[PDB]
Amino acid sequence: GTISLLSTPPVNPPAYSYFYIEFQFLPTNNTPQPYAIFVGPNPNNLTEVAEGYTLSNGTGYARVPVINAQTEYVDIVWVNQNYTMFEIFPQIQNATTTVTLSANNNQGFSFSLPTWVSWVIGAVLMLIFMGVGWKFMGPAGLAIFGIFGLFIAMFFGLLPSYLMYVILFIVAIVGARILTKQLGG
Amino acid sequence: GTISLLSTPPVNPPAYSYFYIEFQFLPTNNTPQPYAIFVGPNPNNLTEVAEGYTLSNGTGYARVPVINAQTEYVDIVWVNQNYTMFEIFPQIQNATTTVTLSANNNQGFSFSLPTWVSWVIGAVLMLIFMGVGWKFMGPAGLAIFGIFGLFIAMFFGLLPSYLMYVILFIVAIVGARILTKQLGG
Amino acid sequence: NVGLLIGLFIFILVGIVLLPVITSEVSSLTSGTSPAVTGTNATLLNLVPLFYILILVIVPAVLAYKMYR
Amino acid sequence: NVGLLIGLFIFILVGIVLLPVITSEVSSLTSGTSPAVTGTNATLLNLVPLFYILILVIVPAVLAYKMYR
Amino acid sequence: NVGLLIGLFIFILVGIVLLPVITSEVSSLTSGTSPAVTGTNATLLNLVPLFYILILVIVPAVLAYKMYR
Amino acid sequence: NVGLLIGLFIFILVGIVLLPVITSEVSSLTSGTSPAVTGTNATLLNLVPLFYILILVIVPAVLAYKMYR
Amino acid sequence: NVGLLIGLFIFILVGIVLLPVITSEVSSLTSGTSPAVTGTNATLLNLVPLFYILILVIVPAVLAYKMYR
Amino acid sequence: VSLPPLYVEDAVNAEIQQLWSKSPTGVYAFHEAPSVNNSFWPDDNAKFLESIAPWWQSYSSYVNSTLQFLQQSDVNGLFIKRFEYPLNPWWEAVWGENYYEGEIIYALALLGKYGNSQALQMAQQAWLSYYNQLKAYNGATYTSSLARFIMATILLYNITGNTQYSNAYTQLANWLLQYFLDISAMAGQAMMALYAVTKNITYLLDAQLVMNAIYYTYKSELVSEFGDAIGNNTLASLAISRVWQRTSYTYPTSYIYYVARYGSGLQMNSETQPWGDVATQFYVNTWSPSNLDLFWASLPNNNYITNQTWNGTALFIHLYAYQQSQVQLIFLTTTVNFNVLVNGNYTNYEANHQIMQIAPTLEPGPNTIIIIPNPKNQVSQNTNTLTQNELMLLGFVIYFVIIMVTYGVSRNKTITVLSSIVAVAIVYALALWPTYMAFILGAVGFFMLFYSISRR
Repeated sequence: GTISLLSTPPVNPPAYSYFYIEFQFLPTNNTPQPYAIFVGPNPNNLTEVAEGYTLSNGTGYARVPVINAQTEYVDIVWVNQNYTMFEIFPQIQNATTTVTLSANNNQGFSFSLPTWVSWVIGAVLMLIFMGVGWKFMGPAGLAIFGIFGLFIAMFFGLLPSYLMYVILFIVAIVGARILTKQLGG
Repeated sequence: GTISLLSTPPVNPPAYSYFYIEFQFLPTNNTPQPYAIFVGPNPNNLTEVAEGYTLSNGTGYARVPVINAQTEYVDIVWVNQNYTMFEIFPQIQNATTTVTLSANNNQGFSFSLPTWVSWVIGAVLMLIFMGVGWKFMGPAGLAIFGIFGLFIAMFFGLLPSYLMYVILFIVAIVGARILTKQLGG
Repeated sequence: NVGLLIGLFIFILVGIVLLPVITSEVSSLTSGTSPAVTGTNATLLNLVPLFYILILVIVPAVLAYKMYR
Repeated sequence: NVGLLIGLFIFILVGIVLLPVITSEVSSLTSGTSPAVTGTNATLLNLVPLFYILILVIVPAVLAYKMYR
Repeated sequence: NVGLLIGLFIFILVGIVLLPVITSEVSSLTSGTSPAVTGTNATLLNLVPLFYILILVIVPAVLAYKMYR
Repeated sequence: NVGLLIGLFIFILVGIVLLPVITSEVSSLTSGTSPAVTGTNATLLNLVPLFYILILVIVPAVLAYKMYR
Repeated sequence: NVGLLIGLFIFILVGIVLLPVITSEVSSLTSGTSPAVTGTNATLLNLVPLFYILILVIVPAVLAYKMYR
Repeated sequence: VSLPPLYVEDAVNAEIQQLWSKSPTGVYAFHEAPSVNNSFWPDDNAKFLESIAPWWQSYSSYVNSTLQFLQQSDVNGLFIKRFEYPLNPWWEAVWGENYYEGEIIYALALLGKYGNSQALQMAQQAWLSYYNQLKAYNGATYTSSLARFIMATILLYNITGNTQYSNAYTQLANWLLQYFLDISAMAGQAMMALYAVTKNITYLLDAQLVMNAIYYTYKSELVSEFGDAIGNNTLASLAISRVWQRTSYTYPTSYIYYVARYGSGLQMNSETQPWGDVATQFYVNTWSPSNLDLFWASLPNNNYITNQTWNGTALFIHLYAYQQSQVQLIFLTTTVNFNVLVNGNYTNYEANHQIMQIAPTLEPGPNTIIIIPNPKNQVSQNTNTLTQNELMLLGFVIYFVIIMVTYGVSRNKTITVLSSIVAVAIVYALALWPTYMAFILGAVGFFMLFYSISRR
């Protein structure tokens, strides 16, 4: 069959944002169908995102992120049948990030560090905070104080935000486990 | 039925590389079929690789390694029905390996040891590193410091690279276990 | 101990009472047309009042944490 | 132990009062036609007030921590 | 107690007013078209004021921790 | 301990400060037309600066590892 | 303990300075028309500078480890 | 559902990346020049809207921003000229009527044709306002703005269906018959539009009179648009080549139209960059064939393309040049293999899966380039201190150092494997290890840390 886009994908989006795509399939008889969105720089190097099954109508609504590259190819794949890709030119974000801590309104402490020293500083800070959390609370203290330390790093110019989600993933599974352990036999 | 090669296998490949083969079957009605690639020196002594099932189209894409022998027979087997083999002459790699550690650009410390002394040195180094890892971290420390010590051996002229995959296999299973232990009841 | 609590209470009250004079002095040094301190230094002085508040809120904390043991 | 309370409070007030003198000396040493030589010397000279502020804000915390012990 | 605290500021002021002469001396010893300092001894001599100001900055921390203990 | 940290800091700073002279001496011995040292020896001298860096980064490590106990 | 710092630094600098003399002696002993006899003697003679460098780079590490203890 | 092509995307991307800032009132909009940084021309944003109208849904956010800017920059139905930032060495904006505001009406109408009902209502309201203002005087307005008004009225009648527009343009036609290079170009463009809508000979007579009548790049862009409307390959190609002589183009992102090559201030004047985009896209959509789309050409000196004809299944480019030299043509295409022919020497070419590029050497006289797509017996080809080992040793040493230090500080093993993880991270931060070993050890440390937490 053929696949089409019911919504125009926004060209030139911000660096690390996301956008919705409205992709609808053709000769889908009545059943949900698989799809995958390979997004990446250059058609050869694609990173897969957005698994899921489209609705019985044949239209699926998906979320696509934007990489930190000048040219990004986004390829909707039916997983077996026809596929299609389109190119997007997201705004590039500079490697060095400058952070301004505002104190007493007008005065602002502005500073920017090279990415390597910022990464190592954030890593050592995460070590210290996770060790303190382990000493204080325990194995759950590891996760709690990791979240706290990564928050305090995000407040400064340090480790990026998405690292949080990693921890936020790992907690979730653990939570599920305990809930299950309190439900069945 | 009959089996054929849709892609020509590269004669004279490097010593320890791999190549893809594109093997397609004949009178396969509509179902996936098993296959196995017996690769080895002389048709009598074949080592089996590349299990899997071909696509419903009747074409399977497989990876074949190259042994360190002058003549290598690669035999695609349908596992029951017809089979076929072809011969390849890979480039032989010398038993003694010479390693050059580059320091301050032009100057390079070059050395090469006999395979037996290199193997025993790497083995003793692996002992020391694995024991230190067990003392430091624990049973997972065994695997982590084994990986580290085998990396530091690969940096020198020591134990070959593929040993890593062994450890990289054994970790994987363990990881799977813990993931399962955090999912079900 | 009751004595430690009383001392901490009076210390916190003293900190609250003479916070405004410290803030006014910092503003006099930094705020205004006269640049007594350069940008980085001026931002540092604007940070000092909060560092002072942090000291007032951490000193009883470490005191209790070490005392209870 | 209110005498030490007054001691640290006078310490911090006097430090903020005298800080303009330190800034004046640093600026005179590192401004145009610099006799301290521009470069790492200027960076260290600008760092002196920063670490001086760090000391001025850390030493009251540690003094209060020790005196109530 | 407070005497050494104010002596810390006195020492900081005396150091910041004693640096301009030692830096002038080292610059005079290292400057010129053909100075008798070569290139490596020149780097060490230029580093000497850097270690001096590093000591000037570190000493307040040592004094603060000595007062702590 | 604070004293151990201060000593380690000054030792690391000294190592950083007089690394370049060691590197220059090694280059003078090895680099250049004059072969003061043969190939294997010359490679060894080119390795010495990194061995020196390794010493600078391992000595505080073993010091802390033994001290904390 | 800066005296020992200078001691080890002078040790390593003097070792690298005097190493050319060792190389000259070894080369004179093991070059053509060798009076030290070619064979295992030549291998050991070439090994002397290598283990000398090993000592010259290991003994500062152990001396620094012991002195800060 | 349509997607913008590469040339339009490149031009708009460059303009947005370079010429996007904050208006005095709050809505983000385009300023005029890189150096001026103060003036915000609503006419300029109208030009950008004209450039981006056919693929409006792609740049939804920017179009919404500039539409809000236009909404707050209109008094009743007529737009103001500038929103100036005061020079330091509550509304701050000169209230004079904006020149080429008929261009604004045309841009809003073009936006309305493809959607954006807000833009269509805006175009209708401003149409009524300016038509009443013109009927108040007669023909005492800017002439190019009047021509763009006739174009906007034609579009509005095309997409709205209101009959009054018809009568209006007829009267407006008389006004244009009642009356520089750029104004002549717009007058001829409106002549061609009027002929296309009403098929009256006198409009063609005036248009060919302007044709026979024929620095500051934009004038060349209006000339190229006029020639595209007429259908003269020679004039339109010459004008678009003059446009291309002073543009900066790289393959992936940038497509910048300079305002003057000889002038010191080349820069990117926002008055011309959308005009250049419109000229390029008009030329491609009209004269180029379905697949092989020529949008950029680096012609050194005064070389100019004369003709571009799709003869049967082969594209012919007739080009004139001076003092030999090499020109470089870039074609938007999908096919990979096709053969180019400069004169008769069978030169080679470069072709990605979306862009092909030829860089041949051309003779002083007129020369023909024949591009045959999907050809039989293809001839042209498709050709176009420390060191790493020392750093790896230092990384191994650092890794062991931090692991041992962590184990010494805290006797727990879980903290030790977590420190191994963070040590992999640190040694990757300094780029001491290759990403392969770093990632392998990081994953191993992750799984071993979770195993150690499980085993406690």
